[PDB]
Amino acid sequence: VAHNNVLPNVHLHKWWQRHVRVNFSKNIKKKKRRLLREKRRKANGGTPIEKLHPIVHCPTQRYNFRTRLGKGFTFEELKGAGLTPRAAQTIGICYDKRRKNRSEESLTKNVERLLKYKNSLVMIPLKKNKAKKGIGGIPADADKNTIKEFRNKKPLLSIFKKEKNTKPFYETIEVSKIDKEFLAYKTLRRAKLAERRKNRRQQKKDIKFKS
Amino acid sequence: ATRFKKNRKKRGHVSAGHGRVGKHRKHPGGRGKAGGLHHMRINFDKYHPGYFGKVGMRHLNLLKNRTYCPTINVDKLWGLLPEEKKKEFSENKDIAPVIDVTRKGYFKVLGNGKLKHNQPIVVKARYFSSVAEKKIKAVGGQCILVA
Amino acid sequence: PTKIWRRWGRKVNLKEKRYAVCSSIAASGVTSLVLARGHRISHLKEVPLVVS
Amino acid sequence: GRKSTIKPATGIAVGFNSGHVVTKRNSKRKELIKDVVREITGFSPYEKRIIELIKIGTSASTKRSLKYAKKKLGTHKRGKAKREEIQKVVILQRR
Amino acid sequence: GAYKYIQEIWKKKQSDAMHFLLRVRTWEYRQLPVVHRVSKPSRPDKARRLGYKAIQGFVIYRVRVRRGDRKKRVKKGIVHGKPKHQGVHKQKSTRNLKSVAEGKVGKSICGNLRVLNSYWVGQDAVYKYYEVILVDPNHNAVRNNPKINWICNPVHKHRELRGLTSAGKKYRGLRVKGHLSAKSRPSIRANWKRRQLIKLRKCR
RNA sequence: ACGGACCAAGGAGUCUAGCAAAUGUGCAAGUGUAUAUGAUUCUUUAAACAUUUUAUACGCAUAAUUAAUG
RNA sequence: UUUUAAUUUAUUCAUUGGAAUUUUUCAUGUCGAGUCGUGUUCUUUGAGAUUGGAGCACUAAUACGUGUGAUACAUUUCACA
RNA sequence: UGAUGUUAGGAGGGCAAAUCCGCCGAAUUUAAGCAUAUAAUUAAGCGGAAGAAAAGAAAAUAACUAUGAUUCCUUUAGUAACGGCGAGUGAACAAGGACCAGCUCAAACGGUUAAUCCUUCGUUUGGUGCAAACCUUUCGACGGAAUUGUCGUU
Ligand SMILES: [Mg+2]
Ligand SMILES: [Mg+2]
Ligand SMILES: [Mg+2]
Ligand SMILES: [Mg+2]
Ligand SMILES: [Mg+2]
Ligand SMILES: [Mg+2]
Ligand SMILES: [Mg+2]
Ligand SMILES: [Mg+2]
Ligand SMILES: [Mg+2]
Ligand SMILES: [Mg+2]
Ligand SMILES: [Mg+2]
Ligand SMILES: [Mg+2]
Ligand SMILES: [Mg+2]
Ligand SMILES: [Mg+2]
Ligand SMILES: [Mg+2]
Ligand SMILES: [Mg+2]
Ligand SMILES: [Mg+2]
Ligand SMILES: [Mg+2]
Ligand SMILES: [Mg+2]
Ligand SMILES: [Mg+2]
Ligand SMILES: [Mg+2]
Ligand SMILES: [Mg+2]
Ligand SMILES: [Mg+2]
Ligand SMILES: [Mg+2]
Ligand SMILES: [Mg+2]
Repeated sequence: VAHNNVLPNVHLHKWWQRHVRVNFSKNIKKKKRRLLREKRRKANGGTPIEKLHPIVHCPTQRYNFRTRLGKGFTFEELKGAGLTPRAAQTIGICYDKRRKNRSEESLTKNVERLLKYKNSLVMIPLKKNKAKKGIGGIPADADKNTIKEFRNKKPLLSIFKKEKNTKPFYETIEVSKIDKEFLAYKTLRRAKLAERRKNRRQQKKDIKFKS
Repeated sequence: ATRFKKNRKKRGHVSAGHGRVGKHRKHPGGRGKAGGLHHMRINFDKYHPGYFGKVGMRHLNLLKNRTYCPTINVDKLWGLLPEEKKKEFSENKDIAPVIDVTRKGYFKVLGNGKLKHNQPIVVKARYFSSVAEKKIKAVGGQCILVA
Repeated sequence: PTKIWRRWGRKVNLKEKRYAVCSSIAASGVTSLVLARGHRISHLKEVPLVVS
Repeated sequence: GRKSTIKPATGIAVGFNSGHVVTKRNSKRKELIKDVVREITGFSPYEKRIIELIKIGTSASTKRSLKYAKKKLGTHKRGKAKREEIQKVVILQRR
Repeated sequence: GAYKYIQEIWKKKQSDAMHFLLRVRTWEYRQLPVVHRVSKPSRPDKARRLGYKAIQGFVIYRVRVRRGDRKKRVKKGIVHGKPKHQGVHKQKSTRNLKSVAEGKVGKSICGNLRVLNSYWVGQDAVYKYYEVILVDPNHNAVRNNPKINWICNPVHKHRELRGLTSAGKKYRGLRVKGHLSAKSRPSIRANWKRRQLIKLRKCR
């Protein structure tokens, strides 16, 4: 090496030519994929090809304020809407047997999502022109007039999408409500200076309870 | 483009620009970072002083999501508001804004700059620095801690 | 020997593509420029040339 | 750090019990088989040795028993559990 | 039931009764051929835990394997290479002895059949003894049974030479998960291949 | 001192990765629509067009310094 | 020609066996062994008082148990499986 | 219980390899020399499959207001770490997408009655063929396997 440059670093010391991959068909493939998932719809004959997923928070202090879709409702969320895991699968509803509900807010949020979904669909009888009640929490079948007059409306695929945040980032207050005698830095530092012994006292409490 | 390459200018000359006496041989000083500390020492020393040796403690499994923390100075604190909304808080003296910087992606409020005199403001955040918190208290505001 | 991993294409800034399209439509409305591209429009009435 | 299941969190980012303030939400066949197997099988040799050392009945004997069980099984833990089990057996035999 | 008592008894192996029984078994296994058939499982309870069923197409065989390490294959023990590669006399194989026992009966002697599992029945200073379960994929008793007829499809031919039995799963690194086995799936070579790859856009 | 009996055709600083300096272009405290998806895109088109009906994907920049708790 | 979506009629009668949830009653059973693990020797990994595998010696517990939480120990709390 | 049987009915063997699965296993080269290191868990050698193969329904992460079988694309990142700490080497979690699926045995329970399975020979229906041929469909008998454990429940 001879000049004022950065010191070299490249990882090209094995037989690197055997495995190189140039992408010539990234748009051909998306055309193919679009046509396949469009062919599925014409075979489902009116029912959608999407499935309902819950709303969950993201796990870290880096992301815990925003939400996304999860892979399936819990057992306790399903019973809040009067459904069974086995019955719910036969509708486009997903089941997760290992997520939990550590708070009330998530429980009510997903129960409301389930109830909104269950309230906006018409059931087609198994044998035609033979309407019967439901089972396991499935709504009762529809009559041929409603079925005829709902095949011309546009299906709502917006229900499957994740919720949008609308929390504002500023607000207004009255000056007379301002607290003057507060000290945030001192609080933040006294809280750290005290953690070790509070942990110790909690462990002693745990030992006492165990007997 | 091969049209504008420097080698096309030397097409009639013998040595192609590399000299009669010292030719263009292949690797006449080593390969890669070979000779440093022996005969490339001066280049290393005057362009990259602290290169050799080790210092400090090891951290065996880092997990960078635990200490992510973007910052914002008090300079840029009134600029988050739109100009028309910035305007009415000047005339009226009875009302102050309440700003939540964690809705904008900031975590720790830091204290460089100058706030407008006698123009109160209330700020929410996870962390504050001492100077920033004092400067907010001086113009008649308050700091609020969230999580 | 020629290779398939020669960089065949380019990626262009979106704003520059839009700029070029806009500045190209504007050149379509000047009579002298259309004449200087080789179009035989001596008998035309207006160069923007809208039709029903 | 630690948290308390009762007494909800405080909205501070650091310290004990920190975080956002969401609402928190809360065989006799075995012994019969064991007795039959005990009739059939008996005691392993290292178990016999441990019983002997426990029977001697001093503090040096208990320390040597712990070391021996630890050597045979590995793991301080496993050896400690084995010593406890043999102590219970020998106590029961004396009644 | 009955099987629970056998399972508890076989857990000792150092009681007087089990020691006597194991001595008597291990003597007789020495006089018989290296690979021989038995008529019934000698440990029915341990065989049920693996896939064994009492149906027409299930059989048992017995195998005998030699213990220790294998000397590296250079003539006169002379290596022509660098001192890091001059080792011989303590080279250790990737595969178990159990996998080798399964392959001794699976490759040619019973190419009719398919290998399912095996279990330990004894050991000695020179040999280790196993028993291998085989299923016949052409008998209609297994072929009509909806629970066990995955075995009669050609994608399951010679499971003991591709690493697909339990002993194969052990030495391939697929018995542990997570941060201790991060680079073993879907296979060691395929995981290595994915990481060597250079992917390269058209427009760039 | 070495190569050259003669003539015709062929014959040697290139390609990819990564960094920098110089210069041209666009926007500017921001900038770059990644992988995907959409469209009354579908010889050409493997191109071109679009972006999810007080708006948190990611990179570089907007803040440094310390082995480190910070 | 291939197959797959809508739309067009099922009426009367006759058993037998299954299933989901709800109201109450009584029962806490089972859970993969020469395996897991530890010592030692050689390989392999980014893995560091040892990441996975293998040979030899020793050889467990019973769900309140067992295993993981990236520095070797002892006495403990907690979470996850 | 083993040998025996040109007894009746069946299976394996060889070819081909671009992509896939298991084992075995170098040196050239780089370090401006060279022995650990690198080349490389690569080339050559020996075995085994499919239109894909392998992986796969937690003895998993995290430390949060928590997520949730496998695979692959964008990024994390030439980063945490390894190294004659030299030359050189080098992953994982969270985030955004493609696709989207779950189940069985073993072990509990069933004894006024193994409920289970297979071979061989019979019969009983409707459709499709010019023909060849094929599909669907219950009910018997004799013989054998199995309590050293088939089937049902969960
Ligand atoms: Mg010159
Ligand atoms: Mg020259
Ligand atoms: Mg050699
Ligand atoms: Mg080897
Ligand atoms: Mg000369
Ligand atoms: Mg001459
Ligand atoms: Mg420039
Ligand atoms: Mg970077
Ligand atoms: Mg278990
Ligand atoms: Mg190595
Ligand atoms: Mg962790
Ligand atoms: Mg043959
Ligand atoms: Mg073959
Ligand atoms: Mg050299
Ligand atoms: Mg050299
Ligand atoms: Mg040399
Ligand atoms: Mg090869
Ligand atoms: Mg084949
Ligand atoms: Mg497969
Ligand atoms: Mg598999
Ligand atoms: Mg990745
Ligand atoms: Mg090492
Ligand atoms: Mg390597
Ligand atoms: Mg993901
Ligand atoms: Mg059973």
